[PDB]
This record gives sequence, structure tokens and C-alpha cells, in this order.
Amino acid sequence: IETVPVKLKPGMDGPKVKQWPLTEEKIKALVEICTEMEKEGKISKIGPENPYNTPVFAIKKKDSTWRKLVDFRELNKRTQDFWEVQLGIPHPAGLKKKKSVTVLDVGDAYFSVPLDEDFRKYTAFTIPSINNETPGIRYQYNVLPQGWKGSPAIFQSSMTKILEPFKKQNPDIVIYQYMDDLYVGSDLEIGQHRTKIEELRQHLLRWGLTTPDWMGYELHPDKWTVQPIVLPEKDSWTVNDIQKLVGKLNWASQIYPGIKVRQLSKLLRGTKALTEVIPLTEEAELELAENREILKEPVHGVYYDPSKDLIAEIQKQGQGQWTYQIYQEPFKNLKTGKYARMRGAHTNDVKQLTEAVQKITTESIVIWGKTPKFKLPIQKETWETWWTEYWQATWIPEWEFVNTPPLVKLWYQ
Amino acid sequence: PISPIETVPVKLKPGMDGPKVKQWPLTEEKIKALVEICTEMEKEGKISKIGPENPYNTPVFAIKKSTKWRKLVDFRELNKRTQDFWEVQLGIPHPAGLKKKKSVTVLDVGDAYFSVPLDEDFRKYTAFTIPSINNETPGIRYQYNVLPQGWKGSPAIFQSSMTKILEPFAAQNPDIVIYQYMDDLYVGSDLEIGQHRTKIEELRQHLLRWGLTTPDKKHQKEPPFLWMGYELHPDKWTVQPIVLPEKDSWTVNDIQKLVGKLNWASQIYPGIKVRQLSKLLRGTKALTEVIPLTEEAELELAENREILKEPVHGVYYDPSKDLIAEIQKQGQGQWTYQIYQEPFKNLKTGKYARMRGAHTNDVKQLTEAVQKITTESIVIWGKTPKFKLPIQKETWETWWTEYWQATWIPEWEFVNTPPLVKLWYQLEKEPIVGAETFYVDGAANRETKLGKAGYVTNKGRQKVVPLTNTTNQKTELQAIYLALQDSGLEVNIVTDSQYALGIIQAQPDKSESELVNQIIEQLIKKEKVYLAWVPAHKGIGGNEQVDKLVSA
Ligand SMILES: Cc1ccnc2c1NC(=O)c1cccnc1N2C1CC1
Ligand SMILES: O=C(O)Cc1cc(=O)oc2c(O)c(O)ccc12
Ligand SMILES: [Mn+2]
Ligand SMILES: [Mn+2]
Repeated sequence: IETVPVKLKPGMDGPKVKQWPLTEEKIKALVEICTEMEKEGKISKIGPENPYNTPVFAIKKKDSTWRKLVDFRELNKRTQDFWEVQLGIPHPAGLKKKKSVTVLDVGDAYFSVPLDEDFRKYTAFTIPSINNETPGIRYQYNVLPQGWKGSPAIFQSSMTKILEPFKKQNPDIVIYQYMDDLYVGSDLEIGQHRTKIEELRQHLLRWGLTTPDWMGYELHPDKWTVQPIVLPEKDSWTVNDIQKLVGKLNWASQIYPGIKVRQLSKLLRGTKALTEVIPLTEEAELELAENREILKEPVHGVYYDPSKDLIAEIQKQGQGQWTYQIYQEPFKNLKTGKYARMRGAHTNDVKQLTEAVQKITTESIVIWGKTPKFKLPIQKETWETWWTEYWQATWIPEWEFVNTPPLVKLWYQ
Repeated sequence: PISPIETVPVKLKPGMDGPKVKQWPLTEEKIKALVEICTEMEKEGKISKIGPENPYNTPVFAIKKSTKWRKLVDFRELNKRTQDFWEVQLGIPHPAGLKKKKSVTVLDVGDAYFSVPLDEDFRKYTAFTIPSINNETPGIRYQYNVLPQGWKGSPAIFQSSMTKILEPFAAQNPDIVIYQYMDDLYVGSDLEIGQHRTKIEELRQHLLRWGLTTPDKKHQKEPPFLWMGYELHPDKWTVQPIVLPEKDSWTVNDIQKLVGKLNWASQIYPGIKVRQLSKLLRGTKALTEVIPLTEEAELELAENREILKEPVHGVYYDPSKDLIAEIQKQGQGQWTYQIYQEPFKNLKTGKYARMRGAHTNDVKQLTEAVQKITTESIVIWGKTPKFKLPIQKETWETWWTEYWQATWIPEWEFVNTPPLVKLWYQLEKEPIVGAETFYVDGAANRETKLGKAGYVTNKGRQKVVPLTNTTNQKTELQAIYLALQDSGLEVNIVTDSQYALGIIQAQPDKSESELVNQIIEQLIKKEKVYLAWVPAHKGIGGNEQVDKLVSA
């Protein structure tokens, strides 16, 4: 009943972000959602003296019939030192090492805490109308809104208190909170681990805190690694195959110092046809084997800089496959990976890319407690019109749109 | 008279005080006109005399056209100190998204702003002074009690006040559609004309009880309603008349205005083109500079005059029927589309002509056009249209499977109307056995721009071409062009240029570079081409041989 005073960062005004146009079915769903939220006092209508706005979308975690997702990305940047410095939620480095990690949505708890009365005007949002036929429906939040990085910072003391009996009861379980999500990691058998999650759900339910109802929200970060680069093993090398191989190793030497290609180049002397078969000499085979032993070792000197942003690049590999790498400085990868899923009838590109972004973002949160900024291989307008069709997360990472193709496609196959 | 309308609380920007601009003297006949106008505004409660403790002021002028003077207050300094408001009427509806109505009435809210009160605590900042004659006596001090004309917050507050006044009427009459724009009201309904005119009168009376006056049925406007450059009938719409001038000479201003009018007309008039006319605006921003119309620009303008020769109208939206969009290629990277529910009547038309960069292909541009239409449809009708496209399924399926970017394609139908969208050539995925292997390379001097482009083949053929006014990039493209000129219908080409590899693997069929076009012409004539890449200066077989030739 007593509100925590909240302030923007010094010298910054509130967000004024355009509301994206929405289909008719999503406007209706948003109108039904907000009519209830206003009856429940969570949000109230505002007037023209509130110039701020934050975009809203309608997404769909599988259920009977629609949830409201607010893109607080701008408001989060403009309230940053309030939530990252004053009430920052530290990051445990052991969460990435547990055998199983389950993710639980606790965002419903925020709705019981009132929001600082002088801060509510910054949570203003608009439900658009079809073809601008009527002015937007303008609301602002009265309670802590989901997706705002200040809601967990305020609810943190209440969350530590609710979780305290569970942690003393289970001293080995790692619990980390990122926004509206709890990440719970254990080293238990998957059957015992799911029982412990149900126990924790019953603990939160007993203290009045509702939650959901081999994959899904269940992870296994002990099986994740940084992925290795691999060279093909062939019995017959053509001139073209060797040229592919010297090209890849020349690109690899940009990351690994000790790569050598001299013995392989000397096999291609004197203007050969591309399809000519070249048997590998003993000296090139040993050159090839020594390079294979260099790529099985991690690149050394790669460290995470908490002062820098994380960058995530994605490559479309075809055959429903996608490769990604997370870095802060070019060619010093902190993690690389691959994504693939195979249901021809239901599946398409934007679909795969959207699920890849959410997967990479979840891996990022588990490991560094921070989302990356994505270099998305897609047209800007195409992504902006369809990403909400398959978004099932409560957060939204930063993204930008890459317009040049890379030849490094096959270099990551 | 206290107004029954709830005032909106207004604040000044933080750390700013109200305006303190002193009033310049005006002529005696202006002052006499100001005293007469203000005394009538004071009687109507729109202003009020204030004491001397108010330290603020804003200049006032007076000017006439009728036989009446008008009062003008220059609120520029107060606007700079006024808070920001929720942006007003930024997006207007597109008439193609409205639904047909039997009757539509326009209502001009006369004296709109002065009928809405102003926040009491904020009125002190609107103080102004009528100067006494020869500045010998104290000036007459007034301040506003309503929304002043030209103040930063008057449009936002009035529209907000108007909506709150309208919402009980609309709640009682869900069979009535109202759209507000500035101080106008467009009221449409499907009721029989008798009871529709009754609802209009009920609305006028409802508005009148809050101090909002509206034109009598006598002075109520009639079709059509000139609004935002459109002409609106209850059952059809079009753009206002487009007049393209005949001129002996054309400046940048004249052609910028011309492209604007042609763009505006393209939303209903099908086939408008603006590629050649917009090419003339490249790079130059001198408004009065005369640009000579090219041969292609003259033809394009001629083609548009023929399209604009007789009127075209658009039909309104029927939500009960499917939305269909069809696209045709015009050539030179130009496309046009129509959105319709029924034949012979279009909801709207439009064009997509942009090249994203220097090179594209038809399948990519078609996808970008479908994207532009999908965005436009969601804004106007809240949904995605069914597409009819001049591309066969096998053509698109092989493109979006192998295109390096992610993309989404809606449900669509193939329309056989030529010209069809096709893949003009496809590079081989594996090297061609029995086909000659060309090791191409190029080089140029960055100062003299003198270059060389040549090749060495496995068969022993070698060639070198001298090049002037070129770059290392162009030479690498000239080298591939050379190997395509001198090879059979099947050829393996090995380059060291990542640049040239990225261009050709993008499989373009259109380009702004003449050289790339010539390479496209050669790739079409070939039967099988394999393009391979190796690192430069790594001892890689034939590449080191051709590198030594053109380096010299
Ligand atoms: C300018 C404008 C903007 C938005 N809607 C409308 C209009 N004006 C019309 O005349 C109109 C014509 C046909 C259908 N709706 C119309 N109306 C609506 C109110 C019935
Ligand atoms: O690879 C480089 O270092 C730049 C480079 C690019 C290229 O397309 O062609 C090159 C070339 O023909 C050279 O002789 C040297 C360097 C390059
Ligand atoms: Mn080269
Ligand atoms: Mn070279």
C-alpha cells in the first residue's frame, strides 16, 4: 500500500515510442484484456497531458483463447540506474553448470504492488484503431507492470522473503530472477527435478502467487558447449575441395594462431582443373591432422566484459538449420551454437528465426544475466510485421537488420 | 459563465516560467478594433481583466481580410515553455478503409477552441495587453479562460474534450459512425434518410448543450467533402483534381512538386510511373536549378498524362468479402498493384519501384512489394490480403529456399498474365567436369586508375585486357566478364574477389552498373557456370599464375 518512489535517469524524459499498427483480431483481444485490467484497477485511462507512449502487442502462449506484451525497452533504458545500480539483481555463475534448469513465470505477482503515483504517467500506452478511424485508447499503469525492469527491483525484497524457506530447505538449488522469470537449476534426476519445481510452485501458491499450468521451459545447460569448427573428412579430394579447405583454414587462422596451410597449398600447383582428383601426400595429411588438433582446443584470451554489450549474429544455413555466435569484440566468440527443428508442414523461416532468437536470448540470460543485441538476417519491415506471431517470451531483446550476405555461411555449416 | 467541460491540467516545462514579451504599439484603428473585440469576448466569458500582479505578457496584433477585424495573439514564446501533449491526428484514415454509408454529413464546429475552458492555474500565463494610446496610461490587461487560438495544447485538449462530449451520444447510438478532424465532424449512417436527418439534429442539440454550435441544415455542406486532398462521396472516393503543368523549363522545385502529385495520384490511378522523373532529382538540392528533361523522363510524363486523362474512382471496404491484391511488373524495376474485393472496382492502387541497392532480381523485388502491401493492408483494413502474383510456385520456392535471408510468403495464386517473374540463370552448386577452368584476376592503380583484367586456364589459354578509369573492384568484375566472353557454354571460373563473388551469387537480373548488366547478359546465355573462390596470395594453383600476369 506504500509505493516505492521511482525516478528516471538524470536529464532524461519519458518514452515516446510509436505504436505499431495491429491486425483487427489483436486490437479486439487487447481491448478485452484492458477492459478487465481497468475494472481490476491495474490501469486507468489518461488524457492529452500525458505525451508519453510505449508500444503494446498481443501474443499467445498456448491456451483456450491472448496476452498483452508491452515493449518497455525504451522505458527500461531511461530508468536504468534505478534498477541496475541501486537495486541490481546479481548473477550467480553456477546456474549455467547445473544439469537441469526450469523457467517459471512469476510476473503475475507484480500486479499486487502499487506504482509510484508520480511515475505512472511514463507507463502510458495506446491501443490503436483500424485505419486511424478513432483516436487510440490511452492507458497508464497503476500497479507494477510486467516487462518493466523496475518491477522485479521493487518486488525483490518480497521475493527473497517468499523464497527464503525454500532455499534453506534446498541449499543446492540455484535460483536466479530475470525480470518476470525465475530460473531454477538443480543436479537432480529429471524426475526428482520436476518434483522440486512442483514443490516450489506449491510454496509460491501457498503464499498467494500464481504460476503456469523433455523440452519447453525445461533446459539442460550442462550439455551446452562452445561449438567446434570442423573440416570434412574425404577419401577423394578434388582441386575444388582443397580450395574450399585452404579457404576455410585461411579464415580459421584469423581466430587460431597456429594454423598452417603450406603443405596443402603445394598440392595445388600450376593451374589445375577444378574437378581433378589430388591424392593427399603424407606431408599434407599431417598438416591436416595438426590443424584438426588445434581446432579442438578453445581459443584462449576470450573474456566477458560486463561493460560491453553482447552481440549475436545468426546465419541461415538452409534445411531448417541456423547457426549463431555471441561475441563482444569481433572474432572473439564467447559462444557459438546451432539450431534445428524439422516439421515441414507447420514450419517456416520467420518461425525458425523467431524461436532461435528466443533460444539464444535464454542461453544469454542463463550465462551472463543479460540479453544480446541481434544482427538479424531479415528485412526490417518483414520482421516487424510477423515476430509477434511466434513470440512466447515476456522480454524483448534489441535487434537490428543485416543487409549484406556473408560468405561465412559455409564456414560455420 | 462557468463552462461544464472538465478542464485538462496543464503544466509548463520543468524549470521554465511563463512568457514576458512586451507589446509593440499599434495604430489607433487597430487598438479601437481590439477594444471592441475584447469587450465582446469578455462578455462571453472567454477572457477576463486581470490585476497588475500578473507579470506575464504575450504580444497581440490585429488584421482584417469581410468587413470585420480579427484578433491575433503570437503565442510562440508561450508554446516554447508549454509542456508536450499527446500527438494529435498524426495519422488520418485512408478512404479505401472506410465502409460504405447511405448518408454522411459534415458539421463545422464553429468557434471550437473558444468553447472549451482552460485550466484555471494555467490562465495567468496567457496574459496580454492592449496598449493605451501613446503609452500614457496603463494598458488594458486580459487573460484567457478558454483554449487560445494558436496555443500548443489547444488541438489536443479540444479533441479530447470533443470525444468526452461525444461518447454518451455514440453509446446511445451505436448505429452512427462519427469521425472528428480538427473542428469538423463527419457523421455517417445507413439509416433511412428521414431518421438519419433526425439523428443529425439530435446530435446538434446534444453538442449545443455544451456550447458547441454547428451549421444549420441550411448551411450544411453536401457531396463531395474535400478533405486532405481527397474527394469523398458516401459510396465512392477519389483524389482531388491533379493538374500537371505544361512548362518550357523545369526546375528542381517544379519536378519535386510533379513527382509529389504523381505519387498522390498513384493510390487510385493505376500504372503511374515515377522512376525516370525521380532519377532527375539525384544528388542535387538547388531549388531553382533548371534540369533538362531526359528522353525517358519526357515519355514517362507523357504516359502519366494519358493515364490521368479521365477520372477514376475507388470503392469502399466491404468487411464481408475477401481482400485481394494483384501485382504486375512494369519493367525497369517498377511494379504496380491493385487491391480489390470485386473486379472493375478497386479499393486502391499503388506502386513499388525502389531498388534496395545497386543490384536486385525480380523475385526479391516482388517479395518486397508483397511486404509493402502487407504493411499497408494491416494499417488500412486490419488484415492481410490474398495475393495474385505473376510468378510460378516452383520459381519462388527455389528462391526463398536458397536465399540467405529469412522471408515469409503468404498464401497466393499464380496469375498467368505476362510478363512472368522468372529466374533468368542459376549457377551450378558443384564444379563442372569437362568444362574449362578460368583463373581470373584483376588489378588497378589507385592513382592513375589504369587497370588490367585477365585469365589463365587449365588448357593453357591466357589473356590480358588493358583498362582505363577503373578500380580494383571493377577489374575483378571485368575479369569474370572476360572469362565468360571467351568460354564455352559451360565454364568454371575461379576468382579471389569476395566482392565479385557476393554480387554474382546474389543472382541479379537488374543492376545500375552497365558492367554488371553485361555479365548478366553472359550468364543468361551460358548453360552451366560454376563460380569458385580462393584466398589471394596463398599459393593456390592457377590463381597465383593469373595474379602475376595482371600485376606485372
Ligand atoms: C473524412 C472522413 C474520415 C473518416 N471517416 C469518414 C470521413 N468522411 C466521409 O465522408 C465518409 C464517406 C464514406 C464512409 N465513411 C465516411 N466517414 C465516416 C464517418 C462515417
Ligand atoms: O585478399 C586481400 O588481401 C585483398 C584482395 C582482394 C581481391 O579481390 O583481390 C586481391 C588481389 O588480386 C591481390 O593480388 C591482392 C589482394 C587482393
Ligand atoms: Mn584478385
Ligand atoms: Mn591478385
